[PDB]
Amino acid sequence: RDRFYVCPPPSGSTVVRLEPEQACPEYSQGRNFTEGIAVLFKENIAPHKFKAHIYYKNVIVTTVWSGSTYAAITNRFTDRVPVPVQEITDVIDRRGKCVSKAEYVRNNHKVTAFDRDENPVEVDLRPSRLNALGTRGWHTTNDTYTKIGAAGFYHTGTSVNCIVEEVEARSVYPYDSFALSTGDIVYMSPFYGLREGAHGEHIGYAPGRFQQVEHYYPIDLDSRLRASESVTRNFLRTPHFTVAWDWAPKTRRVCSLAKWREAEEMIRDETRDGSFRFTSRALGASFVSDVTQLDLQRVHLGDCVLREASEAIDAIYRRRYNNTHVLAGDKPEVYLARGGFVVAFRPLISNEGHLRITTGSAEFARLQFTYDHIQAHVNDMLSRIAAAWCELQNKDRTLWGEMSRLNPSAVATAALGQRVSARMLGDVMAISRCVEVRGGVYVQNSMRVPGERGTCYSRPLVTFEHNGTGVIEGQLGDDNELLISRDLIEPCTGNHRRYFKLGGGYVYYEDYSYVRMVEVPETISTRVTLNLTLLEDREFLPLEVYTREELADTGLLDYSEIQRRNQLHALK
Amino acid sequence: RDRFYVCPPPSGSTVVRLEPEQACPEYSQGRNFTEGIAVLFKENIAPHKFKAHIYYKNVIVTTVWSGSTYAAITNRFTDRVPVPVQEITDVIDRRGKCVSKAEYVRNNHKVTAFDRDENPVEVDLRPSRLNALGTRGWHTTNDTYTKIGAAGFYHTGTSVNCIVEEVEARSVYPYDSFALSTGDIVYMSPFYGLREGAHGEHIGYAPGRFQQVEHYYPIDLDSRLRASESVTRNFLRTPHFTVAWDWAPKTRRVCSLAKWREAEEMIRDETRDGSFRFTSRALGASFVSDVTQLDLQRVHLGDCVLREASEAIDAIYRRRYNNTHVLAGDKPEVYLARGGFVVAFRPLISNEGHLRITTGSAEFARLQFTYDHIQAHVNDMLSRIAAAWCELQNKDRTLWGEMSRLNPSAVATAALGQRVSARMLGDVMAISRCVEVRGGVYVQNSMRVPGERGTCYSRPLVTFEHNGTGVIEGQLGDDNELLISRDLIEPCTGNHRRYFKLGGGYVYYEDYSYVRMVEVPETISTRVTLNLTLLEDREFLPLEVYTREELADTGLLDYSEIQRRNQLHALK
Amino acid sequence: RDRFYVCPPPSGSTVVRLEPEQACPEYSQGRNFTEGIAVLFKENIAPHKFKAHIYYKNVIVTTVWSGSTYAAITNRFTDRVPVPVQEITDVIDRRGKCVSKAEYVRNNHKVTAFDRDENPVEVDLRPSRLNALGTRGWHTTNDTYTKIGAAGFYHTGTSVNCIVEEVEARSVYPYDSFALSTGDIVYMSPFYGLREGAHGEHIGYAPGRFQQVEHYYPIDLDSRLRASESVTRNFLRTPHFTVAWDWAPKTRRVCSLAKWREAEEMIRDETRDGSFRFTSRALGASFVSDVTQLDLQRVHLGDCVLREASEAIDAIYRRRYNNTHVLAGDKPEVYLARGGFVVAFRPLISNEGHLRITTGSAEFARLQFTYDHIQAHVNDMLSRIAAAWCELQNKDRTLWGEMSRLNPSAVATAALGQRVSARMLGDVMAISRCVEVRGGVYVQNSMRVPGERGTCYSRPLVTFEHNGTGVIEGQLGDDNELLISRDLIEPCTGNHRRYFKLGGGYVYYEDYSYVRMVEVPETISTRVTLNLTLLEDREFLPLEVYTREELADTGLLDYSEIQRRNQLHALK
Repeated sequence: RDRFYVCPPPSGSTVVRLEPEQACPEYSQGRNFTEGIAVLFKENIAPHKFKAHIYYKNVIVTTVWSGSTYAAITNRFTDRVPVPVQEITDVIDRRGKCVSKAEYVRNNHKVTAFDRDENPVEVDLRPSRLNALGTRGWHTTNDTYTKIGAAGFYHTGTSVNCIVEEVEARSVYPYDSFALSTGDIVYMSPFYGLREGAHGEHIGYAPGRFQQVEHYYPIDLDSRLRASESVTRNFLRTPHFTVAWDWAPKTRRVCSLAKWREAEEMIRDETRDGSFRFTSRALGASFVSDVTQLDLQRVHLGDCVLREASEAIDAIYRRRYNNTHVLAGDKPEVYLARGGFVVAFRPLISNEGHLRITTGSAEFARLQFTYDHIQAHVNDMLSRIAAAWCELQNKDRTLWGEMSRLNPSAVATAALGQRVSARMLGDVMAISRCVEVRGGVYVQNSMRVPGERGTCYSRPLVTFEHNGTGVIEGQLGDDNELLISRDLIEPCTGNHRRYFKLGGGYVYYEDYSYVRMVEVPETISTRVTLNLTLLEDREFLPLEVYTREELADTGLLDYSEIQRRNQLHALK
Repeated sequence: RDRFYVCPPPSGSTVVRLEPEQACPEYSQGRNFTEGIAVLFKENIAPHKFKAHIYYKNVIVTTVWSGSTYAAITNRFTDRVPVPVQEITDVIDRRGKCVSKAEYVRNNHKVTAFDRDENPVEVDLRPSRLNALGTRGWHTTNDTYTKIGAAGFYHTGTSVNCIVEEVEARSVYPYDSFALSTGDIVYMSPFYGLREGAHGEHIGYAPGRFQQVEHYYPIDLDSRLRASESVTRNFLRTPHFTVAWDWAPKTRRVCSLAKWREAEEMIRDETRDGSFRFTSRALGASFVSDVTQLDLQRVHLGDCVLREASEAIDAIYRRRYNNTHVLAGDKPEVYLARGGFVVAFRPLISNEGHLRITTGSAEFARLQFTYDHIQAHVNDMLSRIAAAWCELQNKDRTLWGEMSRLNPSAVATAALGQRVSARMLGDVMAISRCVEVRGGVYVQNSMRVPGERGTCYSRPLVTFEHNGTGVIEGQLGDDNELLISRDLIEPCTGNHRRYFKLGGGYVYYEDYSYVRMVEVPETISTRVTLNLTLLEDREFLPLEVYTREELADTGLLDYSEIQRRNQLHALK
Repeated sequence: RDRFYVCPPPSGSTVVRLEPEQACPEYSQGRNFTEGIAVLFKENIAPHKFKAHIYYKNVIVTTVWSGSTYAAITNRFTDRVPVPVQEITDVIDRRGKCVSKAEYVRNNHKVTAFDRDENPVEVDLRPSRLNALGTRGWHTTNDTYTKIGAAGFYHTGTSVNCIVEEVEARSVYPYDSFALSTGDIVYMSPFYGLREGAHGEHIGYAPGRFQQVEHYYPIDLDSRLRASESVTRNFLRTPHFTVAWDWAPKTRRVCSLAKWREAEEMIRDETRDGSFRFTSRALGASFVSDVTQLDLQRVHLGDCVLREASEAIDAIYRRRYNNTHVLAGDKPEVYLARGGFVVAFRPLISNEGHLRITTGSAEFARLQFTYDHIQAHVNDMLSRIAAAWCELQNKDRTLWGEMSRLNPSAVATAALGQRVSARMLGDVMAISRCVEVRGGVYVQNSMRVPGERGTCYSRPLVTFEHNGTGVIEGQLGDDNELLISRDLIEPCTGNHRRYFKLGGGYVYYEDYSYVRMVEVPETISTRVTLNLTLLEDREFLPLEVYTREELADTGLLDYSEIQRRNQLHALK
């Protein structure tokens, strides 16, 4: 049951016009780009690894007690002993042998020891047995001298094993000490020398123990050779051994940074208060930096950057671009991106202080990229929709001005969302409200004009009442509008069926006479449908591949769990 | 070649009306928020670190054999020995000296030893040499006594070094034992005492070894001092040394949780079956919890939470809000978020059991946030589009009712997507189909009415055939509709050019006479364009900064790789 | 101030028509799916852990010097010694005792030792004390024999402790050696045997040391038992102990892969150059693989896959699907997904070479999923919008053809975006431009026709000038169009107010006479509004829960930091 309406004639009391076309939203100028090739450098967490050699003699003095039926070991004193630098160069290198005696200082006292307690003779250096992921080694003896029995007392045997070993060395920042595959820590920089500016490294020893030998040629101790190309060799004489390694300039062996990824399709994009954004589609990562370059000089040991960067970058240019684009500037540009990454970037042109800790994750970089990508897209495509909508609104207004001629009251009603009565005062609209009536309205069976044959009424005659208890003669208009003056008249026609609107239902008229009240179960739609649905809630539960527990348990031995045990020998 | 159509007069057989305006989709009420300040706590994986002191005497009994030309070490027996608590307090503390003799029990036998094998005299405690990231230490001697020669036999020397060392201590959960910078594991809780409820900690020793000293004043052993403010000192007497550290209540030194991040702009939002969602724009993370608070009491050692939370939160309130907002409640609220994070949250008001394992990642938290953010946006803006579309469909229907007067057949055709013939029965539409004809249709050169001068035909005369082999006289209507009755007549005019539609092409008429068949290569469009493009496939390849291999190799020494080696002395 | 326009009569010089309806964009066929159940397998980084037993005798030979007032330990030589296999089986197993003497070879010499230096008697194996997370153990003695004094010389004591220990064993890839809870590395495969194809494992020993005992029954050494079900027992005789463990086939104990996650709602989807995409809503991860299955045979030790996969999968089918769906094929399908994950997938049907390194992250998998999800949605819903827009443009054209009858010039102007003059030549449009005039245009006070009473002019009379200095008589049209011929005439009416458009403002006329120049501050809009807003910039700052620093510091002891210290005994 929808309302009935009487529409008083619109006087020029209120005058309105049709809202004119509006200015339609523009987009943005489209971001400025800079194509190019970039290399990403992380903080170098890796230790410095070099090869080295150990020379030590293996002093074991065992004392046995022989008796009636048995022999028993009362003692076994092992101790390692340093082979002198000359003994290395003049005997082990030159001849491949080693003196079977070790004259060393222990407890600030010059002492000695003899293999088999016999006389000092030079012995051949034989290889070891072998392996299970183990390096090279050499020794002089296969056994350790002990006591020849004859029941009675305690004889004390003395063996001496001359050992040369290939060992892998390891120094971590700041490299003022290193360590050997054998567990032994050397309290000095592997870059210490006597050269230009080496002397300025760290030594934890008396300078007599340290000694450098230039133009050394590293003899290989199996199948001999020297061979080509000489080395400056470092010798350190410790209380328990001697170590020899190849000295080289610090600045050339280690870097604080380390090449991580290359990016052939790298894109830089500046927006807002000075901020570059390096993004790689291949990687799937975005890197926000400043616009100011990194003064690479403010980095302790960062020379490998420009080196290895110029290298890779050029390698790719040869490999992908050299017939289409050209390098920009001479050197590549260098920026400190967020999260401790270093970006060396050289732009592509078509022929037409403190040190950095890299987060062990670049998760932000990819979350950036991903959001930055979608955001870009939906913003573009929604701006396109916003623009078309306005253009469509702009064009549709030509249809509405035309209709405000034939029917300015219907226009005005739609626009205002309420039933108004309107009509044109030339180029403008005069407007008034519409007042409700009750359901107490009655229709008449006759539509034929009494006073005249031939001319009938077009639309039904009604007697509607101001309230629900009166009478006024008028006729029916469109959309339940009750008119007053009864001058909607047409000539009579044969074959005359008519339907008219009344509240909710309709009314039928055959041959200008009332008949019945109809339904309208049949409809017709000019509507274009648009079923959008919502994006659903998702639940991101914690997903780790490896927990930290598992990550620690990977090792064969746990030094904490073993000391934890071996101590409890308040026991077994 | 599109079709021709004959449209039989629409009788009231089928009656339809124009589908009325529809109810337009509303949005959601807009989510309810709760601004505020939050602190995030992770599971504390860090060990408990305290300072401590070691007191031990260094017993080395060496035996030498002197001879003709040499001396040789036959043995060297080192062993560490505990300094008694009284010797600490009465000699080392009080005087700064140490007895050069060590009376200890070994093999369940009271034994002793003398430095230089001489008489017990009190010796000054001198500092050590120094450093390379090494703490403080003290000793009494710089050398170790050995044998004075005179060729002949085996003399046995005995040295004793009194050593006090500053050591860094480390206890991990559940702290029922700790360990020292020197490698030594103490099988007891660092919180064990004799106080109120300490006695209930773990000891792996006989109570005689343990001893507490209240109102101790920690003398500093270089440049002396006691000094201000006393300590309850713990003394443990081990077989190889004595350790002294500061006892303090367990509940006050360690927590199971640990402050991770603060969030000044934290937002909580409840939706669906009881679920809060803490999100920080700064962080870039979302944290789903329950609505029930965490009973912090069900956590073993979780007191640092409310402490350090109330601290930071307040610090920020002073720093950002105290003139605009106000704290809510008294205490902050506490929730267990997904992934083992603890959220202490105190809302902002404008003046107007078991323990937790924190995932070593919060990746879910940020993936949540990111999806939760976009989803929010596209859902809003697509609902806005959906709403406007319906409102636009609602308003456009006023244009379609108007047109169903001038031309109800064109309306009805568009709506139904097929060629229908329709016309108004008052307020309703009567509808019929349209039937095809063949291409075998012919046009006539004349458009002039024969029977009358002055009046011509408006639209061309055609003789169309029901099939492709007949004849019926009719004339041409719009859009290739073939009419029947030939009464589309107008007065004749000079300057008369006309084009009419025929299949695909058109037909020209000059001065009411046939001429030729034209093309129409010129078009005009009322269309608003909308070029949307699709979002492209992206490929997220695995991107790790550091592999686990590199992550293990960071250490200077690998206890597994060294034992792996030292054992192979089935060798060198 | 907008322009005035004169519109020359449109001749047939330019003829155009209204652009016809266009073909509307279709969607895609909707992707093809394959529901099912999947299990995810990662690379197994875990070591192989088995139980084992150690048998060794504890030889400590101490030598004391007794004197006047004291006794002093001059030496203490500990050494571990292997218990023979027969002694294990015939004494320790059978009887639960152990001979108080150890006949071992040391320095390639058969030697012996006696507890208390007395005669060999069999002694009972007692339990140890206990614990602090420590396993079982047994020994024979609680003390170590030393010297009975009587002042004078150096007596040498000899104790021997028989020890059996329960130890936890650990082998890592490739398991050609293992290690014990006690720190001891055994250089041999735990799967070595003498069986079919075991003999082919690694041994670093002489075969005499190795010995296998079939149908062994593992006696438990406290409260005895054998008991049920026999074992093939391995015995290795090392220089310092004996180890016994249970041999079993290698292929059955270890796998190179390891079950990680299960997925009940797993979805596979093929698109483009052969690529599956396994996605789980629960997990929140997507896994791109090839279409070719993984030949599981090309994997060293990958048998646990099909085992444990068929297990879980079936368990779930019973648990969720068995009344709705059915398994597909017999065996499950197996694919190598990106990032080193293995996917075993068995489809669901409604009743109707080299080895793999798994990245310690699956971050790509979830970033994939997340982007892949949104991309899917916005692409769908934007295609829906694109489709409706075209359908709406298609239907609206029926309104524009109707209007090109009543007003073809207004249509043509909107469409062309410029002021044109047009009119119908039957079924086609003739078109011309419109030429500007100046603001120098004048309106006349009179609207009454002089020559006739009764008939007035409808729209104002103007004298507009080609330039800004002429005269031509015409009248005013719509939208500031200046006409020429003055034949817009109507009968005169009482109650006559009129507004007309002039540049920007309007002009009022009462009773067919000029009055004033009005404003139009009242407007009316047929516009549907659409306020879209943009998605805002987000900043993803680096967010780590635990830095690698913290991750290393978790351990009680650092073997690198302790050796680092203990060495500096160039000191204290």
